[PDB]
Amino acid sequence: LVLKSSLSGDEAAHKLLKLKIANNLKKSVVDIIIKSSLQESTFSKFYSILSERMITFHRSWQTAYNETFEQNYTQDIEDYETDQLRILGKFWGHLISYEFLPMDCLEESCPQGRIFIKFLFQELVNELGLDELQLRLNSSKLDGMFPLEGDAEHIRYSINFFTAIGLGLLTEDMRSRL
Amino acid sequence: VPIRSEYKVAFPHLYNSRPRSVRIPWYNNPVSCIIQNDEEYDTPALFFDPSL
Amino acid sequence: QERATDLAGPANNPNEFMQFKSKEVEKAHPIRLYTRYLDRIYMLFHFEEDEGEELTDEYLAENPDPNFENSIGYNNRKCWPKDSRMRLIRQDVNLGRAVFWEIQSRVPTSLTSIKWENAFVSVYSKNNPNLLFSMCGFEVRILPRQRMEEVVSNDEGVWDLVDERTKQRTAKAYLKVSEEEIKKFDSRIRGILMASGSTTFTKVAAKWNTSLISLFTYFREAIVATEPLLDILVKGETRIQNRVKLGLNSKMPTRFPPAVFYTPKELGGLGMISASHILIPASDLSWSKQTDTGITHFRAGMTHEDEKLIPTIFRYITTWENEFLDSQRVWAEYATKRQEAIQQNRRLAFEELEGSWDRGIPRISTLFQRDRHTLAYDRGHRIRREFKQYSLERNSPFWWTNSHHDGKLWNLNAYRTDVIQALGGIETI
Amino acid sequence: IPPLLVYKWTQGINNLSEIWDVSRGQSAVLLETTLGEMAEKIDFTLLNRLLRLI
Amino acid sequence: ISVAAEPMDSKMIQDLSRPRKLSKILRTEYGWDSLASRNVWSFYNLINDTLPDEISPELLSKYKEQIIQGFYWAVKEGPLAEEPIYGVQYKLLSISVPSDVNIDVMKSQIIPLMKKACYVGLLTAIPILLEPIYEVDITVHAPLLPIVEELMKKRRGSRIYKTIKVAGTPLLEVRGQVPV
Amino acid sequence: SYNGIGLKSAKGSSTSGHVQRSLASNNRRRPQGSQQQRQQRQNAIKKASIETHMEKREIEVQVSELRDRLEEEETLSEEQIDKKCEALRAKLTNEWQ
RNA sequence: UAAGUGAUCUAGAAAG
Ligand SMILES: [Mg+2]
Repeated sequence: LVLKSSLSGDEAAHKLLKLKIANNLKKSVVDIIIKSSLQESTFSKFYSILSERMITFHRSWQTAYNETFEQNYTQDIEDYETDQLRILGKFWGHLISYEFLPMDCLEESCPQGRIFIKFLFQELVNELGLDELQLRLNSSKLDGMFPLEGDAEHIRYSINFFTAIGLGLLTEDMRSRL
Repeated sequence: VPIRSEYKVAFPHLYNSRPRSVRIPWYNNPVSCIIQNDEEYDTPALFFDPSL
Repeated sequence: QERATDLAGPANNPNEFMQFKSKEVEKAHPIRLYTRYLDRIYMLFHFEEDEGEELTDEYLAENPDPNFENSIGYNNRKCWPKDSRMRLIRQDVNLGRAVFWEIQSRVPTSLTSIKWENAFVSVYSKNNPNLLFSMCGFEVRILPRQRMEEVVSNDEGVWDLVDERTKQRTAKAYLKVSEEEIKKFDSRIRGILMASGSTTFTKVAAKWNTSLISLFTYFREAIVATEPLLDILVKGETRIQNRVKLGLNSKMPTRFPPAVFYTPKELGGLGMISASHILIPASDLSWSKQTDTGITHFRAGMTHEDEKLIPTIFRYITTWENEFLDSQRVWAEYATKRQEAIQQNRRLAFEELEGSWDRGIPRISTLFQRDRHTLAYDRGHRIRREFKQYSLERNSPFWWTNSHHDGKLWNLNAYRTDVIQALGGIETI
Repeated sequence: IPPLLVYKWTQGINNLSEIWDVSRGQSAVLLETTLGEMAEKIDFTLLNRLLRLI
Repeated sequence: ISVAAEPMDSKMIQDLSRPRKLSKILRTEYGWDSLASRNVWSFYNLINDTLPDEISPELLSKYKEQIIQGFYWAVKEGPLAEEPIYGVQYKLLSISVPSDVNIDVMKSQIIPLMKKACYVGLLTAIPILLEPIYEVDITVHAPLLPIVEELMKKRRGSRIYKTIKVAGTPLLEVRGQVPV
Repeated sequence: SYNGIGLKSAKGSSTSGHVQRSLASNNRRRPQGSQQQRQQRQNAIKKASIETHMEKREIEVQVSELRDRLEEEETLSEEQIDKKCEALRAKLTNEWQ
């Protein structure tokens, strides 16, 4: 109701904060928000804005968000239909383009999840700018998204995936390993 | 400073620009006045003794 | 002539809107983009420094300016704030004026009157970072993010403008419902209220909904930013409510809990479609009109509530940018599907496209309605609809769209469903 | 649709090449205005002639 | 003209806030500076020396009242904010005086030029704005000191130096510093 | 109106005129500590980047000292002190090339 | 190392 009885995301965020729900229920709240976002036909800036507001507000909310994210890619991602999944990815990208730290945990794991990842990447590209985005990625530890070590043609799959959605540096990586 | 509206009515002619029909407020001393509630007579209770 | 021709393209294969067969050609002339809208033209000139200077000089020659009264009597956009509105630099201001003069010279006054009081000249420069303009009822502030200080989190209302080559969200464009549109809305509300001493509360409510829907469907994204519009909505809604309460000869705030208004007609209520229970953005009106702004301190919104959060129509309307992006996606998808069908030799079924059925502009579903062949010959229809205003007494409030050619651009059954929930559930009601 | 049109226009403005650059003083001027009384001052003779063309 | 810049001693400055030989002696007493510097010195408002090599031979640098007038302007209206200069020395290093001499230009030119030189010196010397600080006295009751502390914390510059106990009374006469 | 922010008047408004201060406001205020990250990144990106006079000063000091000495011990006449001072100056000059 | 305090309009009777 709060989410839907609010013009901008900011207002919604404020309303949520008014409630002052316990550090227990923050995760639940986040989940609910995510669900709501999914429900809407396409990705809205509103939800993202709300998330940002929450995130800035407190470390516990950040933690909750992180937890939610973990839950998603791990166990709740494969349940969603495509459009919804895409929307979710976009939202996550938005969150991660600025507010979140790029911390990401990613042959077997490739159906819905892979497409979600792709969507996220696209979102990031849109927000940032390709080269800049790449640089940012490099800056963080990032072993899951781009594993540096060759590991006997395991990076080939990743490269292929990257190629499927217009991206760079993969080729360079491939060259490096031989 | 955020220039709160608390400060406006305290120094009207200063902090507020174009004040009109504004009366002047008071600006006071502090009231050390101690009343005994335990039925006792002339006691330094709430405060502390001199040095010497 | 030549420029016009270039804009058009060649006759055998003309350009689409704002596209050119080459970049060099586009570069050549000072004018870049044109669009007349219904006798309200929009010209984007892109000058170099040398070019600008010459123009300025010419202007000076025409009309000497020793006291410097060119910034004075210059159409700037009061809706925006003093920092983000067009800055009055003695170069930039002069340049715009010169341009305007040139334009005026180009047409004879006898054929059409291009007045300075009518006109507006925004100028992007090293000193002016906000390319501002009002189109169609929107006030758009295009602010490139390279010029922006800290590239803050994308708000709601802002369209992130995208570079088509690199796919980068390279600029921002902030929206606000132009004051004229707000005024129009207010007028409409007044009309609805006036000449309604009788009317069945429900009829009035319906009218209000229609008005509100028109307002919100037309500028979905662009409402959020404009506070005046929000205020008006709050006021308008309240007025509407009071109309109903006027009928019942009271207006005692307890005797009309939101139940009676927002409850749908299918539980005996009026079934209004509120946009009033929003906590409006308040701000330092000292620093609001002046300089710069941020969303701090919410104002009350409309009523005393029993912690009954009545949902708001806006959250059930897909903001325009999103819609456009969706359209871009699903039309491409549709095309792909068609191609596939062709390859495989089949008629493309409407059950396969289900999923992206009520998604797009025009809504995908405009292809496969059972009366399409005839509407393909109805060309120049939008214009006709627009011009309807001058033929009819009471006009369409949804002139901008048209169901048959576009499909239902909004849907509000979800809202209906949720209002009841907000009001406790059915039992409570 | 008008909002769509507006969006398109915005995109175009963004998508013009070197449009936001201000290194060499590339001054972009957006002029907007009404063609005042454009309906109210058509001559019918001239109009007729114009029509005859099309 | 080339003029240097260096801050005076904090104690010295404080003293200042609260006959050439005599002046020199005083200076020595204050900061234990060199005697040459003392001899050259001639200050206002802060400090102005005339300590090059050739000035003792030269008669151009001699008669420096007019010159010092120019400096006063600089002191009044500094470089950073066009706001007054404080706790600064100004020792001359060299003076570019031409062969041709005219009383109208020589003085007038110096007037701007001196100020400019001063500004340059300031720039060189890692300049910093100095805001003032109010010394504060508050006289809270006993139990409200924490509140006061909190308030102080909330303001940017702030320092509770000592919470003096006002005898025979509840009051905690708390000395403070708060930037104006 | 409180801190320039409340709605001017309760009438007209068609609303309570109540004013919750937002908790997005705080967020907006704060990220110079937590925007901060961006700033840090920027910093990281751009992170890597007279003797004669002194001699003269010394000479002057020496001269002053000499003068003081003269004042202290038998030099009411100027010629003597001046002479000695001159000599000292000469010596100094010799020392510095 | 520091979030989350407060601002809350109204308010019906006659005749037409
Ligand atoms: Mg009558």
